[PDB]
Amino acid sequence: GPYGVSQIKAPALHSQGYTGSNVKVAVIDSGIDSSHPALKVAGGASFVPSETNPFQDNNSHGTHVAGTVLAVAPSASLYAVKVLGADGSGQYSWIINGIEWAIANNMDVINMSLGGPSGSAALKAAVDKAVASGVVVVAAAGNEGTSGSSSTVGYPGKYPSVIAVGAVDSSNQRASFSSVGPELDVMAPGVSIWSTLPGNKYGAKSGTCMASPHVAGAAALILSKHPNWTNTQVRSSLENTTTKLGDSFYYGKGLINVEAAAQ
Repeated sequence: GPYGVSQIKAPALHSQGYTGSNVKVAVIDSGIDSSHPALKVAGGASFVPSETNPFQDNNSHGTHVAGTVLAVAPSASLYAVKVLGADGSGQYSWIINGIEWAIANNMDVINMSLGGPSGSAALKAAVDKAVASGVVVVAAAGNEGTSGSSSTVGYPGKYPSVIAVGAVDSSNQRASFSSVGPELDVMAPGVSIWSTLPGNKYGAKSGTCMASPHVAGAAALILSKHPNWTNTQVRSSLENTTTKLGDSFYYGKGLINVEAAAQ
């Protein structure tokens, strides 16, 4: 539908009947507005102390990311894992509570369109465990841009177990804001991404947070075709079938091509 879906080659899978059905996707974000007619939410949970309903998105971020997931994998079972409050901020403990929940609740795919500048042993443990537990863990690389020769990939994106997604525009050009570094895995569209907003609205947002769900969505599609594939297999297929862009420090492996990754 949106340009970014066609750019990742998603509609080729849709046309074959691969739409991410029976795939459990965890959007660990600001919740998802379950009242949106374009959205279907299967479940979830809130870990934000003062915002108990995961189905209420007081920010818009979670709804918008959710919408991008569903746009790529329309049949995926979306779970609102509410870890960010209305301000789009969340404490690490809520974020890790939400990854813990995602593992316990047998989420196939974790999308984290969130990043912090520092890690924790608890953050790496939770990410590691989900991976070890067979979950495809997808996070935005960050919106840090370039910083001399240093890595600007945030956490959890910086951990080897996490797929760190950078943003490209529609021209396959890296977005100036896209965090860079050796931990960058893949690129997805992330500039002016049109998606669902709370209250039956649509709007565009830019950010690696936007590129992340296209990869989560892509992971769901792959799993819908090859349910037998391990998270490691989905990972390798997405990184090895990329359209090669510039240097890996700026583009990772390049742009995801789900049609190529799905074999």
